[PDB]
Amino acid sequence: DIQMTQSPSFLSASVGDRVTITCRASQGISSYLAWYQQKPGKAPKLLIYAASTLQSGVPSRFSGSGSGTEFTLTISSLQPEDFATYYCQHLNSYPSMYTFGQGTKVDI
Amino acid sequence: VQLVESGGGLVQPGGSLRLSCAASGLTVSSNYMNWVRQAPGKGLEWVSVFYPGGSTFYADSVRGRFTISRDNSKNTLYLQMNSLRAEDTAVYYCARDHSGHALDIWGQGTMVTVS
Amino acid sequence: NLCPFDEVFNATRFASVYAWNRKRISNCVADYSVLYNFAPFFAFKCYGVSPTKLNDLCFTNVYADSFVIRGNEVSQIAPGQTGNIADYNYKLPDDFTGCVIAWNSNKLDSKVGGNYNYRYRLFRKSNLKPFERDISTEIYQAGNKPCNGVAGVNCYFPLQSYGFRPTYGVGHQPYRVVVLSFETVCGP
Repeated sequence: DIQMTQSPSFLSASVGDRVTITCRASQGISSYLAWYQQKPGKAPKLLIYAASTLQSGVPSRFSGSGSGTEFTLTISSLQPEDFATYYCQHLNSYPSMYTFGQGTKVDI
Repeated sequence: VQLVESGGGLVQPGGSLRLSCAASGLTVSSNYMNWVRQAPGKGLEWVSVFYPGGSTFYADSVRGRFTISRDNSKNTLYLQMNSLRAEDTAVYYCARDHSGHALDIWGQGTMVTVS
Repeated sequence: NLCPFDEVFNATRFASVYAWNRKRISNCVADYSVLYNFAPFFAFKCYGVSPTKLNDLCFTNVYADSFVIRGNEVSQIAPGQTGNIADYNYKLPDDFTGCVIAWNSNKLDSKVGGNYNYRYRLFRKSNLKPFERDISTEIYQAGNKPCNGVAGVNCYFPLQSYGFRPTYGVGHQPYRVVVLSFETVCGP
């Protein structure tokens, strides 16, 4: 079994600067990990999947690259609409399957 | 593709509810479909999964009381629950899996509270 | 005439699970004791037969199916069972008479920075009948809309690539599994 945890938890980031998020996986990990964005009171939408694949409709503003245990995502632009929450996952073996781990919060 | 979900409301402890996942654009009998739970002000959790074949895997916390079903006649996905006060107090989501790990088409949540 | 169990086990390169090799070992002396002496094992299990009493038995056909599976997915190779590998790549029968051999290969099978060669069938319309194989690379169809050749959206390439690197955990490490189905072949 593996446990997914995120270090930043709450953060404070201004419009001018960028934000970097990291989530760790115990006992190693494959290359399959997805990042989600969930504005409060809205169903979350896929943002980045697999190894920095990027998705149609997701702006090129977002880019999340990593390998092995250390995984991270970074936002380059000024974040006009201040984003709210972000999550990790990774599909597993029979008993656990989808593991999301602790959430993350970023704001002004 | 849209995944509109119905059902919900309030059910007393020990009661029962069913939720239907209406999908127009993708075949329920051909894609990995699953149920995702989110208690208010907390992270997300995984409930069920339903392969193209006659297979189904449940999480430990929702095993034996939660049953999933698929009907190709209405092209919809159903989840049957026999609720408990702390087992079901969350919004429920319906999703599809593209590459075996990523859930893209997330439907609107349905509030299912117990009291 | 010793059976070619030496050739099956020490293959330099195995195949992916979706296209699994098969060898009809017939008309030779088995001598199953060679397995333990040379290759250490991870999950040596037998159904319907016994390991020690394997040599003093006679069979007409002893098959041999070989592939490479993730470590945490080796357990799906067993009678019945449901999963990504068992249901859609290689399904063993219920009344199964044979042995399943699994041993780690992270020392050799793992590559320097990528082993995208190995693939498994993520998408299939229905489960496999026991002891079957599908090597079709046609684009899968999701949704009532007709599916064109290009994958794009709502059409997927079925096969998905393993990621093998030496730093990965024991769960995601490569494994080698050989299944010897049973059915002249009498060991010494």
